[PDB]
Amino acid sequence: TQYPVVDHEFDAVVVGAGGAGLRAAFGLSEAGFNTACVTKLFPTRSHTVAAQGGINAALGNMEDDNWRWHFYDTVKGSDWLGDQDAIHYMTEQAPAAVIELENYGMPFSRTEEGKIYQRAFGGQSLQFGKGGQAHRCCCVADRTGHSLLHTLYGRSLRYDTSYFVEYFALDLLMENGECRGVIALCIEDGTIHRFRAKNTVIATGGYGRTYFSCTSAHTSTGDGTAMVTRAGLPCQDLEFVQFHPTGIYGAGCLITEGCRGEGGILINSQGERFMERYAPVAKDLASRDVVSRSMTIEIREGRGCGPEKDHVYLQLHHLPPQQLATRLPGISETAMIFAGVDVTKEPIPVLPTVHYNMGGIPTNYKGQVITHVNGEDKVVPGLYACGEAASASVHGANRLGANSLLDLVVFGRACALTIAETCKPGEPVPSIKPNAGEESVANLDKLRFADGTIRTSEARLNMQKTMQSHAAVFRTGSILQEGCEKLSQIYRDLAHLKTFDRGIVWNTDLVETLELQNLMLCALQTIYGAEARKESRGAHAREDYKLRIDEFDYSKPLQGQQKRPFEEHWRKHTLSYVDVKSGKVTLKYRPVIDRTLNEEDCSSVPPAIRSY
Amino acid sequence: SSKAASLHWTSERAVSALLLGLLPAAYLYPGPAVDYSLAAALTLHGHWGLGQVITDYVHGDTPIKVANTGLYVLSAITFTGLCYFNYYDVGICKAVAMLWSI
Amino acid sequence: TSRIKKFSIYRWDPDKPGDKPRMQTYEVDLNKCGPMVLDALIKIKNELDSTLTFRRSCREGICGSCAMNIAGGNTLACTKKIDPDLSKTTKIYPLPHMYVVKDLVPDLSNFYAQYKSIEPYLKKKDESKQGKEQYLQSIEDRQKLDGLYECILCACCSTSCPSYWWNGDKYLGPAVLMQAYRWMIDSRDDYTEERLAQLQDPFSLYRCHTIMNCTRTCPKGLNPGKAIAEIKKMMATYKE
Amino acid sequence: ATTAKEEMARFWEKNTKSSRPLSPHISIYKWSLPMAMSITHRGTGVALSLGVSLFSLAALLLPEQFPHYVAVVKSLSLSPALIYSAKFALVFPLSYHTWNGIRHLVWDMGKGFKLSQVEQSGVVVLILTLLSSAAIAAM
Ligand SMILES: Cc1cc2nc3c(=O)[nH]c(=O)nc-3n(C[C@H](O)[C@H](O)[C@H](O)COP(=O)(O)OP(=O)(O)OC[C@H]3O[C@@H](n4cnc5c(N)ncnc54)[C@H](O)[C@@H]3O)c2cc1C
Ligand SMILES: CCCCCCCCCCCO[C@@H]1O[C@H](CO)[C@@H](O[C@H]2O[C@H](CO)[C@@H](O)[C@H](O)[C@H]2O)[C@H](O)[C@H]1O
Ligand SMILES: COc1[nH]c(=O)c(C(=O)[C@@H](C)C[C@H](C)[C@@H](Cl)CCl)c(O)c1OC
Ligand SMILES: O=C([O-])CC(=O)C(=O)O
Ligand code: SF4
Ligand code: F3S
Ligand code: FES
Ligand SMILES: [K+]
Repeated sequence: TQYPVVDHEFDAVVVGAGGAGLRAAFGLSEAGFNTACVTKLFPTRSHTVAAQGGINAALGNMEDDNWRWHFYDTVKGSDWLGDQDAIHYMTEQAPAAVIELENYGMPFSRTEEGKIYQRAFGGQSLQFGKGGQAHRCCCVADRTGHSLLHTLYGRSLRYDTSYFVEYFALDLLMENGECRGVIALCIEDGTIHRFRAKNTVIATGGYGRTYFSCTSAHTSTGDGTAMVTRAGLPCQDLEFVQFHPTGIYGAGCLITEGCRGEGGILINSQGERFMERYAPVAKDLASRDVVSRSMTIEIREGRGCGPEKDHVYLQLHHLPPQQLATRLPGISETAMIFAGVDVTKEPIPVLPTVHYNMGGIPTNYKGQVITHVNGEDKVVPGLYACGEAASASVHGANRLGANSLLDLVVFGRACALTIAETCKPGEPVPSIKPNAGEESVANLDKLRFADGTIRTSEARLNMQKTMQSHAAVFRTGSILQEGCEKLSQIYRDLAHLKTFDRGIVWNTDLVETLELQNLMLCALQTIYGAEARKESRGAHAREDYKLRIDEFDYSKPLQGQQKRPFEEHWRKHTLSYVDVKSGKVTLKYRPVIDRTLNEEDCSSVPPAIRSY
Repeated sequence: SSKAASLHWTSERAVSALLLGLLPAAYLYPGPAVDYSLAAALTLHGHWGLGQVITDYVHGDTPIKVANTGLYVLSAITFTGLCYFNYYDVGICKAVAMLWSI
Repeated sequence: TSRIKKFSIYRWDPDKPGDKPRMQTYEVDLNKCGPMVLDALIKIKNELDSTLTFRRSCREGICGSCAMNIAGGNTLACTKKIDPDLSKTTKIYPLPHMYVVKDLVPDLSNFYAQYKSIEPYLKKKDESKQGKEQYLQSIEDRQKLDGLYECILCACCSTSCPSYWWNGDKYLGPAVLMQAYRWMIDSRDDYTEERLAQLQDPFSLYRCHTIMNCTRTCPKGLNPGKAIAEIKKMMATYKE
Repeated sequence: ATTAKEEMARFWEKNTKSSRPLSPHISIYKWSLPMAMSITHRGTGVALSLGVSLFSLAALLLPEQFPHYVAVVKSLSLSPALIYSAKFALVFPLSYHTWNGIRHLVWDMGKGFKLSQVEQSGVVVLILTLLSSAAIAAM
């Protein structure tokens, strides 16, 4: 009524211009689909550009490799909470995915033979875990994501994709359980745009900004994750937040795990390479959930570095300076800017930092969003997801380093491949109601003319500080419940919000209020899923339930074991729902997919003990 | 020519190197050969130079056409007046010396 | 014991009918703020004036969003240290000679379009074996890309170039020109002569007169001025 | 869905007819020595060309030969200081433009592009211009 509404019609609409959204976008245009790409940022400003370490693939440039070993490391790294059918697809398609990127012009670092340089990375091995450290992390120095995103954006200029840059997606257009498209806000002129399409792909990244300190960008507010929540659909495994070991102290900027992959070690206050004690075999190259816990224990036990005993040191000055300039030029500059550290002389002050969300929108290995109805996986018609916004789940309870950038290009391509085989271009686009999505415009105008007691910035900090203390590396039911009561009160106090910018053209005050709404929807499902999960699996470490509870006890022989029913064990996905009006969180559980795509080609790995 | 812009860029630098070498030529070997070479180089280098200023600062179809035509008149008259001074008067080299004998 | 610092910021609101550009001053306590100018802009927006609009994201100088003119020079607000001299007021303007969408937010679409025009992607005369094997590139030919691929398209260099001020409609600018050179010397590219041929006009390339504002202002420490000089040398040497 | 040329056209069509202001540029940008020397190389070049053109026009329009006007100035019996100031003011823009022109030609070969070398070569041009102009005017 008050806002001018523009309508569009496409075969498919992709929400997100990161590494995952771009691959799906021109992949659909590759297949002749009239495809629109809606992104709140210019594509090369996406958080993918900040990625450093690299991207995994069993190319075999450094030694003889096997993608099935990569499969095994990923299944083990996920703590057997990941879907092995999706891990199969990702690890098998990894060589072709990276070769495609290099063929696009990605300026990978090179070996003596002219092939793609691959470095070691945390928790990756040869010979199914019995062959020592693997080197399959293909990288562009330590600016891999920068070159990945700029290569994908350049490649996307060749196709007929219709871009809508700096458009803020508000909600999905749901009718009869199907997705008809997305309604968005044009930031440049303040107009509401409804995009109608037969298929929608959600690649909106993570929501690391729910915490106070995080390596994520200010735009990682989980906007797509909240749209699925407001549509009455579930999110999966949101309580599994990855804490990167080496986030620089203070500014929280990331210091790449490639530092340890090239030879860097972690040092406590007494000069000890303490990872030789927590992981005698993997040492500083253990899984990220193990290292982040190891570093956190050393701090609270009194062996922290600095004048506050609140961090540790990442030592690189024992490495040759020519290697530091060739392999890690980015963090060399960053450590000087945000810490005054010369990596050739002094170590980098690092501490665990929120980095990545293993959870997100539940899909299958084809990229199709699924919901759980009476124990069966119902594919949501017309809805797709890929990247950090989605839960394949190829990462389960803990992601291996250099596997996200792979997730982006593998399942971005997979979404485009799945749409091409299921639908044809030019098929009649589905209709919508004349007032479809008006609840988004009403909620938008409500926040635009907010005149209450609490400002948006004040509410976002109370959420970030609550998540940082009540959902850190270690969690307890008594502390999680205190955070649940705080978050559920902050959400109900969003009615008292207060905005100032009464405009609509580039109203970052209004946009960052919508992002706070999205951050809060994700933060509730995170801390309530963490409070209910009474076990310790991967990143989620409960000190009141230090054990991992599977359907059996895989530490003892399965000979005549009483199988625990699904309602009693925990090797299962957490499915979270949220009543947006009241804020109450509902939790369900669906089984993990242990089967691969071909047992005779890739043996399914049963749960075992998880040590490094 | 499909390479007219790069060939012109090279010619600008070539005339500058030529004009640079005419300064020691005028001091060491003053006479008609250097006077007329200076006449041609000072006009051509100045003409191309003032053209870049017009390309940078003058916009619009007619103003650009008006400026480039008025510049062509200036250059042609300048080269002719310099040749007139070399043939009917003392010449460039000798005029500089007489001016410095003041 | 507070260290109050003054900032003078450009302000314009397109939604105010008849709004005129102006400057507004803010007092920031440096003892309760980060070290970078973006930390002050975010502190101002979160505490003093939430209408102050600007682009930001990575806050680590990798994405290129927060490019602006701080103390008279084009730089990234997230890697530019706040001047601790409390007797000097920091003046903050948007990128120079750009249309202003709101406050510090310029219109980069012509900048983006110029970048598209040079086709910034690998091109081969035979693209049939695309995606089969990895393209071989020696360490030496890969090293030639250092100083070029790191560009974050912040547009600081181009918006500091006077030639781009007067002829930005036809001069490609140092950012786009360096990216063109980045693809010209990529050993895996087969369209080097076509990329050079595109610049055979008086404006696309030859409006650069080696002013070198671009190299001085680059927050990544790159040298787009030197890259343009390598293009010019290639324009005068290649045969057809 | 839009080519690069089309995007550039809509940019100008959208902005020029809009109420959007143009962000300030020359009035707010901090100057430097290489930038000041770049525009000075342009002003000296233009001044030199116009000086040549006024000379050529004078050879075609004045009723007296050059030796006559030199004899008139000599008969004025000017002081050596004024003669020096005139000589210095005549030879300063030529000398600056020559040295900075060689500096430009070096750049065109691709040499001296490190920012610290740009500052060095500029200062060298500045002292070479002064030394050359001082010695020439003394003649
Ligand atoms: C500092 C850092 C370094 C990393 N390094 C590595 C690495 O070396 N290797 C690795 O494998 N992984 C790495 N990761 C993890 C990985 O890079 C990210 O998880 C991944 O890039 C996310 O990509 P994405 O395409 O899913 O979304 P992003 O790249 O985060 O982009 C999100 C996109 O969604 C769009 N969007 C969001 N909300 C909206 C809305 N409301 N309307 C419209 N559009 C919207 C935005 O425009 C944006 O373009 C790193 C992560 C970080 C933070
Ligand atoms: C005919 C003679 C030619 C014209 C002469 C004009 C003289 C004044 C020019 C303006 C000089 O203005 C001044 O230049 C110097 C040198 O680049 C600048 O210096 C700046 O860059 C240099 C390095 O490039 C840094 O070492 C220094 O810390 C920094 O402030 C300074 O920021 C600026 O304030
Ligand atoms: C060598 O070419 C050049 N070199 C320059 O330093 C330059 C400039 O620096 C400009 C900012 C000079 C500006 C036009 C002055 Cl006259 C306003 Cl007080 C400029 O405009 C230019 O032409 C494109
Ligand atoms: O998250 C990853 O996959 C890798 C990463 O951030 C790093 O380089 O440390
Ligand atoms: S060259 Fe430097 S200033 Fe210019 S766009 Fe690239 S990073 Fe930004
Ligand atoms: S400032 Fe501009 S004139 Fe050339 S050397 Fe840099 S692009
Ligand atoms: S925000 Fe990415 S560069 Fe400053
Ligand atoms: K995820």
